[PDB]
Amino acid sequence: NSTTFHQALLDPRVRGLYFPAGG
Repeated sequence: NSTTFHQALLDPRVRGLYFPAGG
């Protein structure tokens, strides 16, 4: 699961602070 990865972008739910919907 790429979600179990991104969990941790700096910590297990840094994820939600960090997918800007405009790449």
